Amino acid sequence: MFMRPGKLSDYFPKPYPNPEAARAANNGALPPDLSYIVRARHGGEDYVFSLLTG
Amino acid sequence: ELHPPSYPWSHRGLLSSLDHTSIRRGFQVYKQVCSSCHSMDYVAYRHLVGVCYTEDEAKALAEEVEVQDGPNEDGEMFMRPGKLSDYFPKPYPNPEAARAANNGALPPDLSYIVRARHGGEDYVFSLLTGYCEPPTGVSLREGLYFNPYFPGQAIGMAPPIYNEVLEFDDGTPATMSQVAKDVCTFLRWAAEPEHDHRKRMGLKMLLMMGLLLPLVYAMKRHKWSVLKSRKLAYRPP
Amino acid sequence: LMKIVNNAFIDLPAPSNISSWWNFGSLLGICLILQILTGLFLAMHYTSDTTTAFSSVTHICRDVNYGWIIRYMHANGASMFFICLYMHVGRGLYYGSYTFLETWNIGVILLLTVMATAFMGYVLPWGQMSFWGATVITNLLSAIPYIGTNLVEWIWGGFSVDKATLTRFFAFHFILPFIIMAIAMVHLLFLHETGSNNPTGISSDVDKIPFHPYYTIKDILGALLLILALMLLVLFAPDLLGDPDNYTPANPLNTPPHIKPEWYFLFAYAILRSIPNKLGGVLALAFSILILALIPLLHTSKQRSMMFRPLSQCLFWALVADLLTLTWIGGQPVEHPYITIGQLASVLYFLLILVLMPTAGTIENKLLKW
Amino acid sequence: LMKIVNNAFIDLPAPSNISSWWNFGSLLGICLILQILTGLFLAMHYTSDTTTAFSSVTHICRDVNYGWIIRYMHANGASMFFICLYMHVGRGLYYGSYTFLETWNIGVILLLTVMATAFMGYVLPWGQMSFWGATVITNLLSAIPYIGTNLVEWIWGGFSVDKATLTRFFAFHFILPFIIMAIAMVHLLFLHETGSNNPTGISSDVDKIPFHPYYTIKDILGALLLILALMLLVLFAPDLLGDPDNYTPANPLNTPPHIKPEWYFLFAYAILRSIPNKLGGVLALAFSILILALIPLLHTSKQRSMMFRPLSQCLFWALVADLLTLTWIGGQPVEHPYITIGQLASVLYFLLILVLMPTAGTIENKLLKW
Amino acid sequence: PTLTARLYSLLFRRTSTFALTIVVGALFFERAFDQGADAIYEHINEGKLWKHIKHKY
Amino acid sequence: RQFGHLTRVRHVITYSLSPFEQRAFPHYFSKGIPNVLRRTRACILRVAPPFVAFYLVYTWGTQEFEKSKRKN
Amino acid sequence: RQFGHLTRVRHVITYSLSPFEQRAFPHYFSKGIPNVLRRTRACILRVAPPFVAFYLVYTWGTQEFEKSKRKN
Amino acid sequence: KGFSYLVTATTTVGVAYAAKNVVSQFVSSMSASADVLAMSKIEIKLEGKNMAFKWRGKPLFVEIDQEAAVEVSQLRDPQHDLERVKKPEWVILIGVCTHLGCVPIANGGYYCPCYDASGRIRKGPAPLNLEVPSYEFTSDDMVIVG
Ligand code: HEC
Ligand code: HEC
Ligand code: HEM
Ligand code: HEM
Ligand code: HEM
Ligand code: HEM
Ligand SMILES: COc1ccc2c(O)c(C)c(-c3cncc(-c4ccc(OC(F)(F)F)cc4)c3)nc2c1
Ligand SMILES: COc1ccc2c(O)c(C)c(-c3cncc(-c4ccc(OC(F)(F)F)cc4)c3)nc2c1
Repeated sequence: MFMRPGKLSDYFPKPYPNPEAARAANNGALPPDLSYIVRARHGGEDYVFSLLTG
Repeated sequence: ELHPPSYPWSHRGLLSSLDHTSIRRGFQVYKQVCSSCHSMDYVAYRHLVGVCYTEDEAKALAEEVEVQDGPNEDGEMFMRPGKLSDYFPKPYPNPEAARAANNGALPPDLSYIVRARHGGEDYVFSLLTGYCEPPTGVSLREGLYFNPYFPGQAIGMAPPIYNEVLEFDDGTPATMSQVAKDVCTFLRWAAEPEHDHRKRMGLKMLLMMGLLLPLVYAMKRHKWSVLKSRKLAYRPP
Repeated sequence: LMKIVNNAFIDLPAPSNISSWWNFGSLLGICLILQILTGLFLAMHYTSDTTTAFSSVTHICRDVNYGWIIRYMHANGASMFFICLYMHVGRGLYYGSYTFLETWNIGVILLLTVMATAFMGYVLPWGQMSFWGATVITNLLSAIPYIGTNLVEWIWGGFSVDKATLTRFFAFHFILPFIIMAIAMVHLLFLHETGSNNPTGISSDVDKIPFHPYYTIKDILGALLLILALMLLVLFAPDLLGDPDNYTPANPLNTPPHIKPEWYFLFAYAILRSIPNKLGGVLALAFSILILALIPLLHTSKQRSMMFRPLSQCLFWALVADLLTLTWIGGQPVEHPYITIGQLASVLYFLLILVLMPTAGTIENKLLKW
Repeated sequence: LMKIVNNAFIDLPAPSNISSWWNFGSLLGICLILQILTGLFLAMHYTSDTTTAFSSVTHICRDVNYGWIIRYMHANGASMFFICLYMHVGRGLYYGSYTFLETWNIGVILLLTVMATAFMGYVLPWGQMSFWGATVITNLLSAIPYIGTNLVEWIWGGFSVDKATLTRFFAFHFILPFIIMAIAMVHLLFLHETGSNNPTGISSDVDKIPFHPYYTIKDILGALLLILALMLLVLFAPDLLGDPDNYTPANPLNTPPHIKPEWYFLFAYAILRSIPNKLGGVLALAFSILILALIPLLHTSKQRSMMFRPLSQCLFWALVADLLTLTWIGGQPVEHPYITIGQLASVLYFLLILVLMPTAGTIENKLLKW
Repeated sequence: PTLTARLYSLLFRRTSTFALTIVVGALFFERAFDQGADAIYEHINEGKLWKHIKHKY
Repeated sequence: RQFGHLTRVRHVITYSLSPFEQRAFPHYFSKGIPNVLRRTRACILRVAPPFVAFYLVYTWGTQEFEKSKRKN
Repeated sequence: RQFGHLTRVRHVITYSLSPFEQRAFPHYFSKGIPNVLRRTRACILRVAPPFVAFYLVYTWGTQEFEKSKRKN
Repeated sequence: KGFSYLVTATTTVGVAYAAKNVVSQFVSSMSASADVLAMSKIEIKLEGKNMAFKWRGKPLFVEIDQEAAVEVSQLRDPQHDLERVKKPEWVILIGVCTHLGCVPIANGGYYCPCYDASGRIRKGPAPLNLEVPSYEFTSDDMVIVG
């Protein structure tokens, strides 16, 4: 198996190969996926802006 | 094509089972000859328990081969000794490597090979035991060999077995035939492990159905007996 | 006060002379209810995705406690479910029950509703003959002008049989039997307005009998024998009616040598392979089934049964041979001896039904001075 | 001659005064038929395996042509399907239709048959609240002595909720509605022996009217308004009744903060969390539903309706508040103010039904010199 | 009198007693039939089953 | 059951018009409205108070719930 | 429909016994067997010949099919 | 009579035999397959730390003097430490709360938002302390749970 330039059908490239490497690379902590983060957190986008900006 | 011959297998009987002792020998064949070049994805070392190997014997073999398991907490994957839950290790990582390693040819899986080929185990024994030089006028390409028991009589399967190609544990003489017998017995267990338990229910059935059919047939001709015996007449004025 | 409806099972007037041939109507009521329970328990362990379906059957047949028996009580529970029909139909044609038009035209609609369901059901294991079966047979609609390239891609959910083709069959498959169960209760409803037929074709209002002790126990017998011939196959020859190439997973880039549907379609398939013209082959295929709806409009004898119609008996059992031929030709490959035979038999099937058998009863009337 | 059965839809005698409250019986006939079509088209793209289910919903909601509307016409097509019941039931209790015992006891059997189906249906997306919902709620049967450790593992097909737990729900889910459809036609059958009730509770044989122009168009109206309140949620607030933690895939090693079922169960759940004793909590849960089967044996007033029973009106609308409370407490966490409230409301639910409301009609009889 | 007549007078007369026979019969039948059936199968397949060879390992 | 013999009625008369010959909205606002208020006052004191009671226990329970989580 | 008024019958008599008072297998071999052969010869010439014809076209088609695949 | 009624009686016996089996076959189908039962038992494993590990699709959790210093009677569920462990430097516990099925967080013991390092409970709604499975130590490094 090799590497090629992505195409449009390809999904957004995952930065890490598996969540353990993520927990390894962030002191045991897990960066969550962000496909549904708006609709997976009470308050929605209001939460997120206040979160970064808080 | 060539219709293979039918043989007096021990398990051809409607109530005959498999020689579990032979299944033991057949696995040793797949493991030392074919497991390097054939996959069997749909079997586990646990399925061998209680049939041809026991718990400990199979468990020992689980600890012979290394298996890729476990995302490490570091975020990597490692190798460990296999366990009973683990399936038979695939020799190759993907079929292209197989086609790469066998001149474009694909060693098939062997979980269902018995029940995926017309003639069944009769075919397979005749297939291994049917190699010969081609006849005159016939010539094949490099890599491919002649065997009358194949469509086109051309396969990449070089001789897997022959006299004393391996050794058995029970002191059996490892003639090419003795080998090919046991392995086909193993594969019939792979493609049909329910075989030995199939027939026992087949036995329980015919004894019950030998009873219920006449008894029900009596209650029928008990209740209908009124009508098979009634009579009629016509008495006009 | 449901059980006024159970009078159709208890105090129902029924004739007295009817032999085993009528039991095959009830047995479908058993196979169907039997098959639904089995296929359900297969749903518990089946997966509708292509990367997991073929293995899912293995999970059943290997790791599950007696999962394997259920697969074979269910697959072959479809085969026996069509031995029952073809005899359940032949009764209706030989003993002349098709005069109950309202039922017969619904008898057809049950048949089609089924004989597409098995087609969908044969895909779900996702092997070669499953895939390639569906690949060939869907393309026949492509023969239709101006639609087929659009309709077939729609059914596939794409441009070839793939994931979404599978997943929808599983849903079209695991539903229609609950629609079939409705039409059966409908089918009976128009029958219980008229009461069943007898071998003679004569009004049996005089010698009726109840149903509770007599045909019940007869159906218990006939049901028992059915469970034999099913379980024999399950317990003594399960791969018999199968096709071993199915036990290789689907490989769309490797065509099998012999493509064919299973035995219960093959007479239809032989008719198709007979005709070279593709579209003209299709309208023969669908017409081999729908012709049943033309039977009553071709009734000519002023009698009903065929116990009292010698010439039609000889032609009827000839039709059976033509069927058995077409079952055989379809399973066998296409070469000059079998091509010729497959053509002749197919012509007989349409000829014998439309021409001779009507013509017979006309002649039979003439001998009786009618 | 089916359409003698359509006289139950055309020439049926029905009273004249009945207001909107009775339409909710028909609307279930729409929601149910509506929901079956939607959930079917979800089956075409759903996968019953754990590694593929959560994504399968995404395939629908993202890549499919209008797959997304169907998910929300179907999820919220269950929520509206329980607003309809709880009002369809409250009619039957307030206007005193429960004297049709044969229907009511079947009204219960429809309710349970449903309110387990949504539980199974809420699992299939395979998120946190799906998984953890089923993890908590199955364990309650573990409280039973000598069985529960065996029965729960059996339902799970294992020792915790996993693949085979999912796949079987999908099959228990995509079948029962076809069983529910049967019991409805049964449920009506015993109703069409007696004819429906009116707000007064009085025999309406004198002022009956047909059904074809009058209630039909009334049901067309009532159905139309239903499609509004459904599609508003689909088109203006689809995540409203949902629970956003569901949109994280299942993580059995990460418990969510707030575990709870959806809004339509919560009054049941609050009753359970009220009692500390686990098993004693369960028999209260099942009894909060089954108590409907004790209503007619607790009828005491020689009248039927509650338009003419003032004290029972005040108690009835108090019961509604107790429900609405229990709906609220169950959704909210467990702390000393809410614990106390959840206890009192649950006691009122059983107390008010069993004691006061019977006691009322007894008193009401006494004032009328009965 | 015969045995059949004695059986009827005690067992097949009352449908309550009748049914209890059938359950009782099933239990001893379930036991007896399985033992006899297995013995035949093993006798046919003697020395081929696991337990027949298990002692060696 | 069916029409025709459901019960027995005698010396009763019904008059009715054709819907094409009468308005569908007669006095819809002129007369309908006070009927609603009449239909309202006739029942509202029996529907309101438990829901009125609910709104209070909703807030009081809500505030007391908040205060419990704050501090000494 | 139901019993009672299906049709009209007059001056017809039926006699019947209790099944507990008669054998269920009377002359089962003694008389039943020739009835079968009688039931057989009455019909067999109408059932046999197309299936007889089938067995021939089965073999002849089979052999000719074989011979086609062999050689010049 | 007894002869005829014997026919149906013996028949009924053979029915109930079969009817017992096929039901028992079906119900056995819905129970745990062979695959699950393997993983349910075979659980191999290898300071001041606790890790959440999977077992039967449930969490599995894996100072001494301090924990011993905690009094037994003061627990809501009086248990001694070594009554819960087979070796003092190995706390093998099961992330399920006895109040209602929920997971506590690890690490100074546990907390559940739905205990000590040993697994015992001190304060909270939890009615019982953490449960201890049936396990064994095959070596000085390897461990087998159930
Ligand atoms: C430096 C790496 C990093 C980057 C850059 C980053 N994140 Fe985070 N994020 C994390 C980690 C690690 C967590 C885990 C938090 C925890 O476990 O409590 C997290 C948590 C979150 C959360 C909260 C999850 C919850 O349940 O509360 C959100 C939302 C989020 N990330 C999205 C974002 C957003 C928005 C941005 C800025 C546009 C962003 N990430 C950039 C690493 C990162
Ligand atoms: C040297 C590698 C090798 C070994 C060793 C080997 N095989 Fe083969 N086998 C192959 C390859 C490559 C093919 C592909 C044949 C083809 O593509 O026509 C094949 C084909 C087959 C076939 C025929 C498949 C068919 O559809 O006709 C069978 C059966 C089979 N293998 C099983 C076996 C058996 C039985 C043995 C001996 C016990 C064995 N393999 C040992 C490489 C091997
Ligand atoms: C009513 C007409 C039906 C027909 C003609 C039919 C026929 C078939 C056939 C022939 C197969 C192939 C099975 C195999 O080759 O192993 C199949 C598969 C299947 N059927 Fe049926 N079936 C019917 C009804 C049902 C019902 C009622 C259910 C469930 C309630 C069902 C569930 C399934 C499933 C899940 C499969 C795929 C699993 C498997 O094939 O192993 N089918 N069907
Ligand atoms: C799911 C499929 C079917 C079910 C459940 C079913 C069920 C039944 C049953 C129980 C009977 C009464 C027994 C009998 O008369 O034989 C019956 C009668 C009949 N069936 Fe069906 N059957 C099915 C398929 C068919 C088909 C495919 C046809 C025709 C193509 C058909 C045509 C008839 C006719 C004509 C009768 C009445 C004949 C008579 O009473 O003389 N049926 N059916
Ligand atoms: C009759 C009572 C039913 C109830 C109470 C019910 C309720 C539910 C609910 C609440 C969900 C959650 C959906 C979500 O959260 O997105 C669901 C899922 C689902 N339902 Fe329904 N349902 C019923 C009938 C049906 C029917 C008849 C079908 C199919 C014909 C069906 C197919 C599905 C499927 C496939 C899912 C999972 C797919 C998904 O949720 O995205 N359900 N059910
Ligand atoms: C799938 C679920 C249901 C369906 C399809 C259904 C269908 C119907 C329909 C169409 C009616 C006639 C309209 C009406 O009388 O309101 C009705 C009446 C009735 N329903 Fe159901 N209903 C369902 C659930 C229930 C439940 C859960 C209950 C009780 C717990 C119930 C109790 C009643 C009663 C008592 C009546 C007759 C009351 C009267 O006529 O005065 N129904 N049902
Ligand atoms: C006189 O011809 C007729 C006329 C009318 C019929 C009819 O209206 C029905 C509904 C049926 C029928 C349809 N499905 C199933 C059964 C059945 C019978 C015995 C069983 O018992 C067991 F031993 F388990 F098979 C189980 C099911 C019967 N048979 C009719 C036969
Ligand atoms: C007087 O109260 C009654 C008494 C007896 C009833 C009854 O026996 C039935 C079967 C039903 C019913 C049940 N499901 C669905 C409908 C329906 C109505 C209009 C539709 O049309 C559209 F506008 F599309 F919704 C579509 C379905 C009606 N309603 C009864 C109401």
